[PDB]
Amino acid sequence: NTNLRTKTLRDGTTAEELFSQDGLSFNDFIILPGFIDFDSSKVNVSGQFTKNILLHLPLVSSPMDTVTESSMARAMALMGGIGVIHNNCTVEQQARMVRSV
Amino acid sequence: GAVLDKGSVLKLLAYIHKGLQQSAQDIGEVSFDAIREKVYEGQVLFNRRTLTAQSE
Amino acid sequence: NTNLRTKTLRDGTTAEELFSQDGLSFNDFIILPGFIDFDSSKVNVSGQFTKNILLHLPLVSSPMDTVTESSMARAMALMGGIGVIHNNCTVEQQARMVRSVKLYRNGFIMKPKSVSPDVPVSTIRNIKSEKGISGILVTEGGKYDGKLLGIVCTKDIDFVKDASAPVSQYMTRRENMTVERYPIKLEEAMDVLNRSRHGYLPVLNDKDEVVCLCSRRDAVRARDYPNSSLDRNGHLLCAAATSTREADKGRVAALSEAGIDVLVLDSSQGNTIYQVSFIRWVKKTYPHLEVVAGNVVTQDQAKNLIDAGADSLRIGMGLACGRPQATAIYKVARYAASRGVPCVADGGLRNVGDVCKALAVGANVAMLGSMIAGTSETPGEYFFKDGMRLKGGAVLDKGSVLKLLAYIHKGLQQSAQDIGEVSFDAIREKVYEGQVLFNRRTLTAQSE
Amino acid sequence: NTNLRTKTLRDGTTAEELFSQDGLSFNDFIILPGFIDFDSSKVNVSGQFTKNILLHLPLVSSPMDTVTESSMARAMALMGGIGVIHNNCTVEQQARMVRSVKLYRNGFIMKPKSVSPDVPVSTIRNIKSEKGISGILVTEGGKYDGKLLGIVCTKDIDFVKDASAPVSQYMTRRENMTVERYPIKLEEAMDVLNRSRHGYLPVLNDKDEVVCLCSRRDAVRARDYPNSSLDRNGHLLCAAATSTREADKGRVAALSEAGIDVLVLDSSQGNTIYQVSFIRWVKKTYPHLEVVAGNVVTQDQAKNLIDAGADSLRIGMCGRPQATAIYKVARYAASRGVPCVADGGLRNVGDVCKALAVGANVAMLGSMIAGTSETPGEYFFKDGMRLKGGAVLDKGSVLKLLAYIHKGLQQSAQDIGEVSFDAIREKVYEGQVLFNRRTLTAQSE
Ligand SMILES: Nc1ncnc2c1ncn2[C@@H]1O[C@H](COP(=O)(O)OP(=O)(O)OP(=O)(O)O)[C@@H](O)[C@H]1O
Ligand SMILES: Nc1ncnc2c1ncn2[C@@H]1O[C@H](COP(=O)(O)OP(=O)(O)OP(=O)(O)O)[C@@H](O)[C@H]1O
Ligand SMILES: Nc1nc2c(ncn2[C@@H]2O[C@H](COP(=O)(O)O)[C@@H](O)[C@H]2O)c(=O)[nH]1
Ligand SMILES: Nc1nc2c(ncn2[C@@H]2O[C@H](COP(=O)(O)O)[C@@H](O)[C@H]2O)c(=O)[nH]1
Repeated sequence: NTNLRTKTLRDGTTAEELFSQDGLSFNDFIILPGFIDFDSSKVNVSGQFTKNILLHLPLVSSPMDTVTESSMARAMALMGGIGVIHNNCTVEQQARMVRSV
Repeated sequence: GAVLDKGSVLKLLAYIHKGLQQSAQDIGEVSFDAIREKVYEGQVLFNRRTLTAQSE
Repeated sequence: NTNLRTKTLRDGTTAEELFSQDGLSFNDFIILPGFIDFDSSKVNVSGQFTKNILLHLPLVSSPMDTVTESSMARAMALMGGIGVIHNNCTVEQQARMVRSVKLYRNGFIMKPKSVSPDVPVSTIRNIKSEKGISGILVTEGGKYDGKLLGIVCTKDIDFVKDASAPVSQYMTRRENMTVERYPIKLEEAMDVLNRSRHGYLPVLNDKDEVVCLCSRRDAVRARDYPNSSLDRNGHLLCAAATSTREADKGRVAALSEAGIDVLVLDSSQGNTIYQVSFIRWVKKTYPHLEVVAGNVVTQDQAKNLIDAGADSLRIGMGLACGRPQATAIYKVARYAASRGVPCVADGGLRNVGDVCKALAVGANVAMLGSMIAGTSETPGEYFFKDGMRLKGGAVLDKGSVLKLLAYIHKGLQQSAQDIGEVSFDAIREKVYEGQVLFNRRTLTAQSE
Repeated sequence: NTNLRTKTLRDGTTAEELFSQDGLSFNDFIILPGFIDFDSSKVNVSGQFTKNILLHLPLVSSPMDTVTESSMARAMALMGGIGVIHNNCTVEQQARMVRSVKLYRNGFIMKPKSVSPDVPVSTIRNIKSEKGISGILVTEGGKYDGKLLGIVCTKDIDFVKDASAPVSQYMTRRENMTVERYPIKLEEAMDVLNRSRHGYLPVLNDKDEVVCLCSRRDAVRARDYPNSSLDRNGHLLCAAATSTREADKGRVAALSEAGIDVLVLDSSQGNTIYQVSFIRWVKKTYPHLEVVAGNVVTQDQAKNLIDAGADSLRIGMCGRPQATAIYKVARYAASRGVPCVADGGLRNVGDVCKALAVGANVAMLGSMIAGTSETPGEYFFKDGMRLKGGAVLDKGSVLKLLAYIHKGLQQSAQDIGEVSFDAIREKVYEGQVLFNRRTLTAQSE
């Protein structure tokens, strides 16, 4: 299907051009649609958290004392993402939370 | 310093997950690795919206 | 007057230049005035719905379950536009609605509604409430092509109290009826029916069997609505929507039998292998049907669907705030125009100003959704709340769509007059030519 | 079911007690529920407009030029209410409007619209477009009582291309017409008409001159609108407004001759010598007319106008609170056999019900029906809204709206536990229908 998927007319702004001026918000632009020959269930959303770690789910929980402790970090990793235990606590507390995950 | 209950994060993650897939489907690539690549390649394209185009 | 009309100074932005940057809304710009040497009444607002269909009125009703069913589709076609029957219903229901639009206006009525003499008066009173017709023929066996016994009309049964009485008791019987013999020209049949001062004229063969029927209503409809959108057979035009699943192949056949003229593909993004496969299949299997592909918003999408053989394209949305409709329409319509394919503007039309802009920047016709919801001819039940009359997720009553269409119509003419061209075909041409010019408005210029 | 319907515990406030203090709006109280042993459809909402006129539908269209000209008055009367032709117009205009209402529905149409054979089709199309009538008779010299030559109907001229042609060519000639001979009882002529499958039946004298006419349309309107408000001649009822100046004595004569059944006095405050005098004059001069005095808001005003010979009173018009005003004035006037019209403060069906329950026989609608199809003015568009022209939204046909208010009153009466509003009014005074005042906190949901 490469003939149908690849653009020749290329009607739209390229990213290099889009960001070549003002500082933009996400609201300042939209992504133009392409060509579909597959069910959305087959889409691979994975991404590299780090050079050697690939998250199946490109989601990381923020390291805030109101969001990520042992319980959240567990949930994130189970779903394919990861958690970052906040550092607003004693060294003993934070390590206790890591062991717990 | 108070926020609404949003249920289990497990349900919320699966909702985000399903949302990413529908969006990447709209763009027309079967992975975000490919979307990133083709953004740089100039095959995935954008449109800047005017401010009044953003109000509708 | 060409010397006075054609611009040399050309003070204003060209369209190619206007849309060369940001994605624009219709509000982001205005069309600069031209030169006027004609009354607005003479303006030709027509546009191509598809390659072979030209709408006198560049208006299409949206295929939503809240806007277009049989009643609306009738109204649109009568005024010179067209309707697209929504696809949120069984195949049987949707086809029932198509037949209902096609057979509303006839030349010769081929399968006239018939009943037997046994049938009670009550039954005929139900037919005028449901189908909306009279002049029901009473034939042998109820067969629509049986021996003609009589005819039932309004003044025959309005005074009757016992609704159980057979029709034979109150019908006008064959001996007293004025009929005609087949074959006869339609031109003559209607002159006979007119001079006859009756509302109906059966046409029979040698054995007094019913061949067809003429209605005087189809004479006045031809008179009160001289711009109606008709097919070769004098029947109103009717489009219908459909998805592009394999299952929907069966739905297309049904609609084809019911006699739609245009197939509108229903998709929020039509640049799919499915839609492409589907279009190819329709054109191969049903060559007589024109197909409106979509929705699309880019030239790249548009290329694929025109390749597959689309006769038209829907531009717009209908996740997800997408490509600004003004830009989308300009870009796609221009591309498609080169491939000889017209475009339908489908989204972002809040008022008449917007519709005019959408047609000037390249759309041949505009699809109306919200702008006509709440009119008499839309599906829904009327009700009251807080002294307001509503329809049903509830909208205000807007009277008959027929009045509203004529208001849009008059509005397009005044606008095209301001621009200074006697047709929207010419405005589109001269937009591309760089003779009709625009001005982008600043945001504060838009606040006054 | 008396042992169930009659209250002995009597948990609630009587009206006499409820209105014994400060002036109440309709929102200040509610009517406590009763006992139900009947379907709502069986409820009789009728009320006395004047002493001798009982409206099936206790609703009157206001005499405002925004609301009631000829078209509205018809619609009201057909549904069982009545219209009051406004007076912001010439005497000539106002009587012309009255005639349109009276001569709309007939039994026998006297003075049929008739034309000469020389007249072009163009004229028949204009009579059809303006006055809305068809079945135009063709007679000698166009005299409504001339020798009958033919009849012109829609199917005779809808197909004609040359609008200047004389009706003679396309009319149905007297030779081919089904007629009848005078005298003939109406109910028999209407039977011939139904049997003939025609839309019109002229009745002639011995010399083939037109005495009167029968319209099949009038037979459908008796079938479709069985509760139409009619006089003793089968015409729709019609009221018209007038002020009480000397100048207006002329106006009353014109309106009386046009055929009004009820005169409605237009005054911001009716307790004036001018109205007292005027009422006496109308009664000495035109005793066949019922008069509606007002507006008034106190018993003291009511006495003077009732003394003068009023047959009804407008209650309303910043001022005295309307719920109190209706109660205080209506109770007094009831004791003297005079019914009252509620004219003010009616924003919804709920208000209407309360107004009628606390003593008004009929209500006068103004704003609540402004913007309906039948009100004067033209429609126009703006901002995706349909409007009339100071502007109001399209409310559709008033006929649908009136049926809504009707069913609304029936539902309300059912909750209160009585099968008629006469009953409710009676039992309010008797203390068997009870209310409850509401705190301002209890009003805010
Ligand atoms: N072809 C015909 N020949 C003779 N009489 C007819 C014919 N068609 C209808 N009629 C009679 O004419 C009378 C009604 O006339 P007409 O058909 O003009 O009424 P109409 O208002 O057009 O009916 P509808 O409103 O139901 O269409 C009836 O008695 C009917 O039987
Ligand atoms: N009294 C009559 N005798 C004979 N023919 C009549 C009579 N009245 C009307 N007609 C004829 O009937 C035809 C018109 O149809 P009809 O009378 O059934 O009602 P109509 O045309 O629907 O009435 P309207 O003009 O109010 O619409 C014409 O040909 C007319 O000449
Ligand atoms: N007798 C009669 N039949 C009509 C008229 N108009 C349409 N028809 C026919 O009535 C049929 C519609 O009824 P259905 O088939 O839906 O029961 C179609 O065959 C249509 O052509 C009319 O005015 N009179
Ligand atoms: N021919 C005819 N006359 C009517 C009909 N209905 C009312 N009229 C009469 O037409 C006349 C109209 O009065 P005008 O408006 O001309 O003063 C009145 O005499 C009225 O009674 C109708 O259906 N046909």
